[PDB]
Amino acid sequence: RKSRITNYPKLEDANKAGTKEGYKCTLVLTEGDSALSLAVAGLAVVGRDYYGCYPLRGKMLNVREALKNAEIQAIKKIMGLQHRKKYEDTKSLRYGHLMIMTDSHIKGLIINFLESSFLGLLDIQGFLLEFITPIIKVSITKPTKNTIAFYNMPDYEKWREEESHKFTWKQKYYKGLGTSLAQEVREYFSNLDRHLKIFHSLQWLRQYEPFINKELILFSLADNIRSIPNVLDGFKPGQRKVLYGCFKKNLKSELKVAQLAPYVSECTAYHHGEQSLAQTIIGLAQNFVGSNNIYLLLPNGAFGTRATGGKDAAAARYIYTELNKLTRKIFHPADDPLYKYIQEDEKTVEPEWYLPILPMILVNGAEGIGTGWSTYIPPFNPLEIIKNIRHLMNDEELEQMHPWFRGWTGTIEEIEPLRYRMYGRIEQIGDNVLEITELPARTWTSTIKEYLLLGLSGNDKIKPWIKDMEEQHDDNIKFIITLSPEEMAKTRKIGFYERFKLISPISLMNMVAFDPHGKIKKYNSVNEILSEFYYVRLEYYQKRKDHMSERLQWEVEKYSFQVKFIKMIIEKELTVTNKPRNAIIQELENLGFPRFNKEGKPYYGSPEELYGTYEYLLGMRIWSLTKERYQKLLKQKQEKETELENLLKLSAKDIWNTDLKAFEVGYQEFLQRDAEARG
Amino acid sequence: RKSRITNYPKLEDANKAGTKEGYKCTLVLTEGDSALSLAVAGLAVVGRDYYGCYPLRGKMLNVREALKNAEIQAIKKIMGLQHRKKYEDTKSLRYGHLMIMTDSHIKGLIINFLESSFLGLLDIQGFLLEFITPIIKVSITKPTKNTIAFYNMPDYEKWREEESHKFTWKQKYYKGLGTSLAQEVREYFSNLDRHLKIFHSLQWLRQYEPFINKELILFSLADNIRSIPNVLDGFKPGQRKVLYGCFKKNLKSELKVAQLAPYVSECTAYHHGEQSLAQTIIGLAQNFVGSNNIYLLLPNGAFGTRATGGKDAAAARYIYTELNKLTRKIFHPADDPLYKYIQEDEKTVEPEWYLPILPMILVNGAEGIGTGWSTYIPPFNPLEIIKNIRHLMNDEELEQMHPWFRGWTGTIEEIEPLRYRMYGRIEQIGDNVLEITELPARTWTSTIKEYLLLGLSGNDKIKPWIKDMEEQHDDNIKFIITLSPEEMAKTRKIGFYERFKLISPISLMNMVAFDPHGKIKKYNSVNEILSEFYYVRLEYYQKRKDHMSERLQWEVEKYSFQVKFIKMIIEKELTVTNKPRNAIIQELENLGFPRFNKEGKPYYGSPEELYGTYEYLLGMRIWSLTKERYQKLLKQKQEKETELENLLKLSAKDIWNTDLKAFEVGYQEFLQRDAEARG
Repeated sequence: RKSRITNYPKLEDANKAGTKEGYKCTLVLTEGDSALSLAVAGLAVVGRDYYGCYPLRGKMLNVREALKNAEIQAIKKIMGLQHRKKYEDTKSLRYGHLMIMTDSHIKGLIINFLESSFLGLLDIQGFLLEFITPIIKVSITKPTKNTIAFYNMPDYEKWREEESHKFTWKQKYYKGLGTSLAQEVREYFSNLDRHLKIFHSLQWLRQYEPFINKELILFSLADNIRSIPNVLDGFKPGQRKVLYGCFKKNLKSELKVAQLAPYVSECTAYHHGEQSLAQTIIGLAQNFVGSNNIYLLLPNGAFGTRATGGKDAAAARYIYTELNKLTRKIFHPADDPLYKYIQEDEKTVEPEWYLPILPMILVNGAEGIGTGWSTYIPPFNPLEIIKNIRHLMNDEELEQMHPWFRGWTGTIEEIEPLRYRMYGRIEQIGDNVLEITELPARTWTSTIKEYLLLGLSGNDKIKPWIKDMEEQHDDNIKFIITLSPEEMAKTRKIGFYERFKLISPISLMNMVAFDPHGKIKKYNSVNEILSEFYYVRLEYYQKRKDHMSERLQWEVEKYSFQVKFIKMIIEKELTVTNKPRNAIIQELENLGFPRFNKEGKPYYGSPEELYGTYEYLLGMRIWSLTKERYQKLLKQKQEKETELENLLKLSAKDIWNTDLKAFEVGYQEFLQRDAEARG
Repeated sequence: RKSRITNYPKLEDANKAGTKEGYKCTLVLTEGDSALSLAVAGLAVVGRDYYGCYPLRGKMLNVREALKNAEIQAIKKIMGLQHRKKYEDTKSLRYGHLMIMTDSHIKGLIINFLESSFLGLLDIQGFLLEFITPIIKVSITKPTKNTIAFYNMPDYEKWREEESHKFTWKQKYYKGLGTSLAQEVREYFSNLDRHLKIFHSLQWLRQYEPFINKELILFSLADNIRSIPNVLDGFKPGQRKVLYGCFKKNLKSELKVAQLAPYVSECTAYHHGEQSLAQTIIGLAQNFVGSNNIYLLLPNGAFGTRATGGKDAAAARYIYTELNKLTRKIFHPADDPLYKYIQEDEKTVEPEWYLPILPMILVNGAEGIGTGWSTYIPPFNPLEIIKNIRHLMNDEELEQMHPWFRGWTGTIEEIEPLRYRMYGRIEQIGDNVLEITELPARTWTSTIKEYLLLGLSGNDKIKPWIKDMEEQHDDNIKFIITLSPEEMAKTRKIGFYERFKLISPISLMNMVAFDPHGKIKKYNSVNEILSEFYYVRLEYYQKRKDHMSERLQWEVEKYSFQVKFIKMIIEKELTVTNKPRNAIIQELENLGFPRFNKEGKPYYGSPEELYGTYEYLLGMRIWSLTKERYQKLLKQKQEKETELENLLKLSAKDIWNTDLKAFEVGYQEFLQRDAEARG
């Protein structure tokens, strides 16, 4: 019985407004010429059956101060709003929803009118609605490409934690500014129309109503920085932040991966565009064959198995993690004072890069996809890496290194430089019976079982070539496969390894990373990566020595003067008793006693933190004046002198090899402790 | 074309299983005789059209070790599972869902079979399903009674934070153990059937597959403990935990209410059955007329207005809060060492009760509903409360106190002891024009506007009695109402205050709380509450004095011996230089020097923490031996002696009144600073 509006010419009344289905219709109020064009653009998608359109305001010449009654009547007449009433349902109205488009102060005015005159209206579930432009857009690339949007930060944050691990994703450049606004509006009306269809069928419900190209390159830089790792530590800023957070917290005991995450995030200004923090933590701890050769963090829980490639990991809250006992032998703490900690918003964060004792980017390898750049570096044998480090220290030729996976047992062959073929293992254990005890390194068990099931119980357009298959996988791989004499013969012809997909390639033709200087580079060989790392590590071992010796020397002087001070008072050559402050400061200065600041640096001569104080002397306890204590001070002095001399006897390479040896011991232990855990 | 199962007699096949709608049907596998009865009980509710039932196992005589093939065939035949295949949809199956009832190790076996033979099955959205008994049940009492359940803790926690503030709720006694299991199963099938109806219509979706009466009284005790406040501080354990957390954190700056919450929760073992922590925080800070007479926490944001009674408060994350400058003058820190901090799981939490300088339960009042007990105590004038405290200190008669609200301006009258009538204010400002400038204390503006709108634009069964109404509410109330001469005359007959609902009662007949001993009590008068508080506060002021004097005395002795020690060395009566440790310890002991432990307690005589050490002497810096420093030590000693004497000159009441005076000053400031803020 369509109640018709005759007094408003500019109104394009929804065909079904004023009818029984009016509660399903939506009225779009527009402000400004451009908002009208957009409303219409959106309406071209959804139609005029359940959508009405009315220009509330046209163009404003005057200026905006922080509702004309004619506008109130328009809204009321069109909406069917009768009298001052407390609304509970929109069944007595011509339209069920109201949308406002502003091109942003008029929305408030309308809101005030509605609340002031019609109480329950704005409190009705999906009544009010507004056009919102998304802040973040994400490129989902695995399960399928589709650019899901997020209209406000929190929606992004929730998806990032509870959903990001299912899709291989990245953030795309999106301003949602000018020319693209037309399509943005269509997408809004398109999504909105879907929601209303289901909202009204169920009558569960989410709510809409609860350039300068420099920024393009600015986005491409950050993406590569997030995506490609640094050659020195093999880390991407995200992983580095996590490790830094672990070193920072001085963790002795384990923590839930859900617990450690907010700590790293608060402590390291972890960017929002980055991958999920928990996911980053789990990646660092994964210990199944195919993951980390050396996992810096310990997987105390289900961090993923070989079957799905860790995709079946438990939730962050259900899993615990701690630092691997070996990690601190790889990342030597004596190197910490040497690093350049990045300064962000008055807070010092993780280093530009860490400098492990052996190339971690070669140990565990790396993988990532950025904008214009991508990288893949397989894992290599740390034992062999150390051997090559020593070859460099001793001016000996480097030996070529080929990919190597911890706990793996197949075979890898070089077909040509930078190209390999990785094999699993399949042997005939009887007539027509072939058992598979190994698969290529990064081939997940699920992939092979499904291939076996497909050939066992043929699919459309491919007929059964396998007779019987049986899994007996304990912790190791073991597919017992039986074939028909005719198929067994065709397996010999096509090939046992090719037919059961036990061969996968490894390419070293895209080993990309950031050099020590931060400029992206493509390395043409593994030795090229090892050598670049070597010279920087060698340099920093000299830096470590120098940093340590300078301080030990300072301590030698401190103890020397402390012993002098005490001794002189003991033998009554110096008296402190009842002597004025300034008199003692001058007396100590005249005797040649240096001042010491907070960092322990001495300052000799006449003039704070720039000069220091005599606090190391007069600040000593009266206990120091006693016998045993004084003899103790003498022993500390002597031991400090010996400690310095012991250091000055060593070269940068002597210290490096000492660390290397300490690593070798811990690594053999890491290896047995790892084979024992998963076997 | 119903594919029929003929080889399984115990199967009660869903009528629509094996047809086109088989994907809609659900198969319920049962284990044990009791699980069969329950499945059937549930099926009596949902019907046999879309539900099938089959006894997988009957009864087990043997014992459970940590699938018979006959069972595998049964499941396959009935489900229509053909061959080893990777499933993606359940369109080729006889049933779309599978439910297991165990009376709990067989579910795993079935899961293994399904994953091992049919890949994508268990990964399909709503395929697998299981009967889960709820852990928590909540009694929603305002928007309407309904006992919403929660099957696992996290679901409860989310509702508690994001939804609990909309309904007046409490937890009910629920074991979901034996006799009630039958109904539990029906409720499950009933809810499950609703979900499946909507799940299949939309083909957005939540998933089911992602006594000793002492415990009844144990629950009633905890409820009353959570619901009724303690008479001494007027707090309920929840609010007390929050305040304690604020005192504990030593907060100087503000924090988001979302930020402060987890801090209080971790620091105070905040129970899950308690109210929302953020909500508790917002309640403590609300400063609109009708809320707190003295808000201990500051509302730096939208913490709720007078219009809806704070129900329109912003989200915890959007609002900040800090301690009120006056709070520490109410809760005096010198009283902290006196309290009995509750010990929970090796952690010390908030005190059994705090002891403010004036009765906070009278200042702000209290309200709560427990099991068998309920309480309501209106707010009273703190100025008058202090006057009565002083009357008690000076053995003078108490003056009666009547309800009083901060910033309110109506009138309250006693009709009889413990019964009042609170009035707003309505005056005639012209012919047929009555303006309302005040409403009863706890009457919210929304309630009056809607009453005005109802009588203005009459509802069914009540005709228009008001002519025109207009709100001009700035920060104060102001309803300008115009009537018809005939209605104006009937307003004089019925009454201006009665007709516009400007009268509301206040009852002091249910002023319940826990006494100082922790036993619930009903107070028959306000003076009864004030007096009970008084004697406990009076006592603790003597305790404070005694606690302070004992320590000051200890300091007097410490300084006395420190001055002696230094002086003796200065005048060469005592030498520490190069003298053995044991020789000095014995020499100090023989001279009568007491030992001092960590808490500063002295121990005289010959014998740890039980005895102490001479560390207060020999641990002094060499600086102490010098001139200015020694003269400083002499001044500290003298000042400490004077400090003790000054304290011993005061009585418990002298200290109390000193605090009272310090409060009066800060309170006048709180009052102006509050009227200035919201006006």
